[PDB]
Amino acid sequence: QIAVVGGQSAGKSSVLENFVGRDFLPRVTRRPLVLQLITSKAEYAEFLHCKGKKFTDFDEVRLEIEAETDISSIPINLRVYSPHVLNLTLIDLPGITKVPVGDQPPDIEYQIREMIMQFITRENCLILAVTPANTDLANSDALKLAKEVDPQGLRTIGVITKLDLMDEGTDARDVLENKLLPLRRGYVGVVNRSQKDIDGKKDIKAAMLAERKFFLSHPAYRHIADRMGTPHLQKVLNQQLT
Amino acid sequence: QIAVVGGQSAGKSSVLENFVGRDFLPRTRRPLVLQLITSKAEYAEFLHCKGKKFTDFDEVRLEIEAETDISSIPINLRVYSPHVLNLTLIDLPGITKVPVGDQPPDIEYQIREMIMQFITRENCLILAVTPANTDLANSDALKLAKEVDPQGLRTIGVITKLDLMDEGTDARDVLENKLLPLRRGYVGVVNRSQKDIDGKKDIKAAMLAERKFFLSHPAYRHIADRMGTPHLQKVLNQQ
Ligand SMILES: Nc1nc2c(ncn2[C@@H]2O[C@H](COP(=O)(O)OP(=O)(O)O)[C@@H](O)[C@H]2O)c(=O)[nH]1
Ligand SMILES: Nc1nc2c(ncn2[C@@H]2O[C@H](COP(=O)(O)OP(=O)(O)O)[C@@H](O)[C@H]2O)c(=O)[nH]1
Repeated sequence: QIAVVGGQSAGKSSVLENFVGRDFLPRVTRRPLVLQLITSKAEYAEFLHCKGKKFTDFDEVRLEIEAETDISSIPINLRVYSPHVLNLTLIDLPGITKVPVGDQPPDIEYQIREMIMQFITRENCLILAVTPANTDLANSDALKLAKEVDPQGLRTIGVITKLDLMDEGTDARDVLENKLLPLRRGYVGVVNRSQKDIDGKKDIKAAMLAERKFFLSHPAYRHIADRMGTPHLQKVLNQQLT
Repeated sequence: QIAVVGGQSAGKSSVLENFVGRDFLPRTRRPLVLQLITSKAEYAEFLHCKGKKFTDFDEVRLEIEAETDISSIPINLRVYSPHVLNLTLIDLPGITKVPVGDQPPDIEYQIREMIMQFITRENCLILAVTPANTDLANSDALKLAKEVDPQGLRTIGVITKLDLMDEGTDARDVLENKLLPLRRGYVGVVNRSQKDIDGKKDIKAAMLAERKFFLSHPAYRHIADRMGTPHLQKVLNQQ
């Protein structure tokens, strides 16, 4: 199992969608989603609670995730069979917050922390510490929770998103070179679709080429471009289980 | 007094430079007590250098750097200027969550305790600083401000990096006090970027770009007279 841990809007769901090749997640996560990816000739999806029913429409998978959510600790089990995926089990976890919004409980931070802790305390669970690049890495809730249960970094891979959203005159070179805050497995830089790209109905195919172009064109990341991007992250997660 | 609270790199020190009207801070370890005094003559005074009047703000930066070397004892600085209002600012170190290099393992809680020393004081106005390119529900500043001021009686929300927001996004619901309502509402600011600091861009030029940003933004246009740092200075003055 691979748990996606980070603050709210870190880019966790976008990472999962890139691994599928189809848009199927709602845009926020209230329950943990156990997403099993299975390499198959036939492309379809099925829910644990929705036995027998196969889904060929990924918009209907999203509506079913939305229907089942309507925070809670009981997980939603989803299996996607696809020729484009690897054999990996990922857990979409709700994002860590600090202040409750609307009719949310006041201890929501400590409930989401408790929920994540049930998954990441297990020795065979690999932690994907997702942190946006346009935030200070020392302030990462993802790294703090990962160091708590895994101090040595034996099962921690740092994920740096929103690298295209960094302020002019800055880069995350020292972070991505594993220098500012070293991890045993290091960091993998990713560039997901912006809010505009999603509303503009941009493909996951067009996202990956723009992502590869970004790392090859950036002067601060060009020298490490083959250690970057979502395909390399999928490769590293596969290389451990295989 | 006014305590500037946030996570690291939130844009706290930038507020102090916009209030002063001159770039003067090195690029927080120790707290900074910046007392602003409206004066005809423009100069800066340090308590430890009792007597010396500083006229070169690049020499004020060199002294802040030299005196700093985390600790709770603050560097006390007075800035006499015709463009400032009679206010005291507490530039508190930004809270982090993971120790970097030789920093103590309990650094986060060490910073929190030091911030708590100031924000537990009843006649201390809390300036909750949150960048716009981060989710407001994740605000370290707002959590800490709500821990000592649950009613929001002495909390003013400050939103930085509105120019760094993703394409197809805005903080209108935040600045309209709808997402996370605060009694005293929110003030949006546009500070010097990292290129602007490196390129030594003037504060006057940065305050002019901040003004044109709110006047131009189709999502902040209607509230432009409630936005910007000169308005934030005016709000902290009235109180
Ligand atoms: N520009 C840019 N936007 C991103 C990136 N990753 C996520 N986003 C945007 O940030 C918001 C949050 O992304 P999401 O994956 O839903 O975050 P989650 O709550 O952690 O699952 C969405 O509006 C995304 O379009 C990125 O790498 N670059
Ligand atoms: N583009 C942009 N950059 C900002 C803004 N506010 C702060 N920054 C940058 O963010 C970094 C941290 O700013 P700083 O004032 O030192 O934050 P502090 O550590 O909280 O005191 C600096 O490189 C600033 O240039 C803003 O509104 N817009």
